[PDB]
Amino acid sequence: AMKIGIIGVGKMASAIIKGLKQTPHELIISGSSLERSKEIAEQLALPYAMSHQDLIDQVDLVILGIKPQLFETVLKPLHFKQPIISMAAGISLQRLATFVGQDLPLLRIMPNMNAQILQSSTALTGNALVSQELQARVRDLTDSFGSTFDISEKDFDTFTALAGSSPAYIYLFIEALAKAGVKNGIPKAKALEIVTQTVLASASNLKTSSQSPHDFIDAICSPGGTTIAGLMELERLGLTATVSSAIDKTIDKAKSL
Amino acid sequence: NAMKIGIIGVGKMASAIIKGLKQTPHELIISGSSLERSKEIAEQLALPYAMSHQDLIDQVDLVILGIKPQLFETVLKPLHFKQPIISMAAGISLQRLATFVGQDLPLLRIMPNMNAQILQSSTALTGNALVSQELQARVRDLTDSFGSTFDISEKDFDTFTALAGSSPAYIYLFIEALAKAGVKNGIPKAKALEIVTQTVLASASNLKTSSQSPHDFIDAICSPGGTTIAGLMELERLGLTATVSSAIDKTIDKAKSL
Amino acid sequence: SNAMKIGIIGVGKMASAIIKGLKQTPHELIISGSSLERSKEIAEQLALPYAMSHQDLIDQVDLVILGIKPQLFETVLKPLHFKQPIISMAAGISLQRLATFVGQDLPLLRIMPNMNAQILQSSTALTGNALVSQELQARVRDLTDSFGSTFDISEKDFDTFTALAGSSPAYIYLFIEALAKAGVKNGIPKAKALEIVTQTVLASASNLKTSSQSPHDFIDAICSPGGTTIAGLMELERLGLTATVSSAIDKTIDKAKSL
Amino acid sequence: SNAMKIGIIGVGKMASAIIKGLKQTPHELIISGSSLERSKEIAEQLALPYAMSHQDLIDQVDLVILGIKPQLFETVLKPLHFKQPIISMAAGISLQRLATFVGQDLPLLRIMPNMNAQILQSSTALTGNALVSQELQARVRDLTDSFGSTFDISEKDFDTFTALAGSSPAYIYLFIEALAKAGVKNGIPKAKALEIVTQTVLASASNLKTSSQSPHDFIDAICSPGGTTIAGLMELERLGLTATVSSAIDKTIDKAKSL
Ligand code: PRO
Ligand code: PRO
Ligand code: PRO
Ligand code: PRO
Ligand code: PRO
Ligand code: PRO
Ligand code: PRO
Ligand code: PRO
Ligand code: NA
Ligand code: NA
Ligand code: NA
Ligand code: NA
Repeated sequence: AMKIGIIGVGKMASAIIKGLKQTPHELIISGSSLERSKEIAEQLALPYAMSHQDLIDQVDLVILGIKPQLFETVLKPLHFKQPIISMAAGISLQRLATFVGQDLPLLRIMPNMNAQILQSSTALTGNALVSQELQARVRDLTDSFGSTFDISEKDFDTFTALAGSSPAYIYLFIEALAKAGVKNGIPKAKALEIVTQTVLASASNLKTSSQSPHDFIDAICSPGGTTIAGLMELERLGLTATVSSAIDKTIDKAKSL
Repeated sequence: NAMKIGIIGVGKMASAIIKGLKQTPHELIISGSSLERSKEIAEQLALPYAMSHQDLIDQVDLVILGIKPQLFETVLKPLHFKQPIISMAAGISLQRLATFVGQDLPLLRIMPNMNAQILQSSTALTGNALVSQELQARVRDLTDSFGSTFDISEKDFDTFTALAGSSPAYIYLFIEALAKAGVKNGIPKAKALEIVTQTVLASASNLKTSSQSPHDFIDAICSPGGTTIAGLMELERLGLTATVSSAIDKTIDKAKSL
Repeated sequence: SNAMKIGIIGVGKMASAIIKGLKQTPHELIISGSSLERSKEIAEQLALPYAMSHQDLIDQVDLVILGIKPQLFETVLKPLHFKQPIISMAAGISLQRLATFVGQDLPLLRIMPNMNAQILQSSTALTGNALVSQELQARVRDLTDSFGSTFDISEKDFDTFTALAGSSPAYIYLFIEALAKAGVKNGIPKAKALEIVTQTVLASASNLKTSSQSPHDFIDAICSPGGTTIAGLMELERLGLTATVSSAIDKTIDKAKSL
Repeated sequence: SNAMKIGIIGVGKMASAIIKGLKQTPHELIISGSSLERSKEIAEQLALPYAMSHQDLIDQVDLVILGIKPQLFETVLKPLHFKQPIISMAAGISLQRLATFVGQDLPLLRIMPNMNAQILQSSTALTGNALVSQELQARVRDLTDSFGSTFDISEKDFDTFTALAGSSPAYIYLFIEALAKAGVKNGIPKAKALEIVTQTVLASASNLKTSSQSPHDFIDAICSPGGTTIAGLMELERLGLTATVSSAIDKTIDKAKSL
């Protein structure tokens, strides 16, 4: 039952703590100021530390919940002495070692906001210093707020797009369907209820089936019907290309960070 | 209080609601396009068949129509109905149905979707002037057997057809597009599909139980100077929302024309 | 005998293409061109008898096949007096309309063949009016089976079939030519580029035909992750290949409807 | 005997597809997966011997075929010690690069097959380095001829061939699926729409193959003036079918180049 410290606590880091609370481990947090630390510690019902170093001094494992562009500034004056888990997009384990040390085991995760309901899809990977013992204990941590995917580091930026960023794309999609409902006479809340329930069921039906999404499309598209009319419209306007180009842009950005 | 329910025409959609119907106390019987088809689907479904549509009509408390909208006029006019009828067909009004079957029948429309297969359809229900408070409740019990039921007015049925009946296909094309982007970028199709399907399911579930709007979540996920806002502005640039909305418009136009 | 006499009024490219198949049947054939001069000319090319006029043809024949274009039906048919079942191959003209030109007392049939009739591999739709008996339709199916395969298609689906089977060979050729031209752009001689793609098209279609896998199933198989195929496929998506084809089929069908 | 022992390192979809053809040869086959577990698993599926490791495979075999993806060549090959001619099927990796991974003392060959190897109708390019004798190339051609046809293609043309023959089946499938989907839109069941178009695609390509006419010659033949085909063809032009295909081939080739 180790002691875990979280440096930087924004929305992603907060979403993860709910799940970490259901582990046997003891937790402590450290924010961007002492006042911010207290604020967040209050709403999570967890202790906080007097500084990042004070956190580092008492803790067996550190989780970094700060944004990637703050890594160099925030991390360089600190002296780490335990394994570190980064959740940051774009920053390689090699680059992290440059900031914190060549003598530490380092892990990356890529969770998403679904950690809020303990249903994150989280990628996990570690550097050469990560024993199978340590990787296992971290996997136990990630499994506490959803599922875990053994993902080689070269695939992290893609996974960031497919799983970390995609909930927002999924929400834009649902929102577009609901807005189309409003355009055509159905109240927003009601359209959103219908659409969300349909998304949920469709995804569950796919999960438990051996059929492909394209097999399902075939079943739903009655000849001369309404679905095939709308599907050909989605083809005309480039639905697939649009999603793919957005994914590419997500990945480009991850790379340049 | 147990009915005999007869199904005329059994396509993919009619087959999909059968599972739910089988969990009801009611007795069921079917009739396809020929006698040969009738026995093939009786075999497939472990349900008794009638010798004809009229034979079915003559012995049944309630009729569900599973035939395609384009076949209504041809198949229904020769027949003599003697009980409440449920149509699941896109784009055919109860008024228009009444001209096919009689002005003396209680008539209901439903709009289900393929998720009836897992008993998780989102189904619209409405009835004509001749449906009692009590009959619509009896039918709501039917539709609840294969998912959820929405009491929506008939003027809204074409929009509901797009939002719930057709949209699983649009959802699947979206899922497939995310997964193909994974393949393009070096992730095996099976794996890519597992990740995104799980993310879609969790995202929808979080939305449902949260008080936050879709746009509220987008704000939370879009870290300043991050990856999500980059991809989000690309979706804006290429017209994700306009594209979806135009597709729904086309779906509705088609329903109107049917 | 089982042999009947078959007369063909108007012989363009499509009518010529089915002749070869009709020659492999037990039947006697005779033709009639747009003029007596045209008739002799093409009777020579095909090695077949000609008639002195359409009505002369009609007076001796057991079955008429019309090879004239849809636009000429009214002009050419109305003056004639028909006495036997007629087969039309024209796009966009219903059996109901044909009967108004030709008579309400005749068995009438529609076919929709394609240029692959040339090598006896047409994909041909077949339908008949209420006057066509089972025996007659089977006799006509035997005719259509002589230059390809035959599909029992409802008349309401004829315009769509026209697009999918009658017009699509041209669309398939354009697509094949596009791939070969892309080979030329990138350093491969036209002839060699056409040999490679045509062979790949043939093999791919046979594979599809004998498999239980869908086209999309095959696409998943071929698209190695991070590979060359998925890159080309996403470019097809970006530029709207599927939308383009579907829009072209809609225009084909709109045309069939307005004819 | 004339029988040699052939070992396959890495067996994905493409390597599996050529196995069937290799079984119809007189040679002895052995495989090696990405792990000992994977090896046993797939040796069962194919009914073939497996090796305990890639090097174990190498030590007993007369010829190695590589079925691993281009991205893994460096990682997987460098630790191994090869002792025999090697055939690579990987897109975008030159014989020069392969020799830097594997040795300057080996005969090395490249092939570019496609998934039609499944029905023994691959369109397969073949080339060899300076170390490959006439006897060896002929022996390898015999191997490739077992699962399709074989083209003698210069290495400088391999990326283009990859697009025209290796990746294009997926593009052909998308095009076929587009036509069938257009049939669904317009009232024809998917299965039936796919049967009609696939048959038309097959027949059209055979017609082209055995004819002296160009694709464009055929297009002229099919496009009846004021007809349905020319309407659909001008819509193909408007929406840029040819440009789309060619652009997709360029992206395929760019990808091959960057691999
Ligand atoms: O909701 C419906 O009516 C359609 C019919 C086929 C698939 N679902
Ligand atoms: O495509 C159609 O026409 C039916 C009705 C909605 C879902 N499937
Ligand atoms: O996975 C992450 O790191 C991002 C941060 C905000 C939403 N989820
Ligand atoms: O937008 C970003 O940068 C973080 C990482 C994925 C989702 N939220
Ligand atoms: O030629 C090749 O190598 C590819 C691999 C998957 C499908 N065919
Ligand atoms: O997509 C790829 O990379 C492999 C090589 C050509 C066909 N399949
Ligand atoms: O089916 C037809 O009628 C057309 C005429 C020229 C080419 N094939
Ligand atoms: O283009 C046309 O009108 C004829 C009919 C289909 C093929 N050729
Ligand atoms: Na980066
Ligand atoms: Na309507
Ligand atoms: Na017409
Ligand atoms: Na390359």
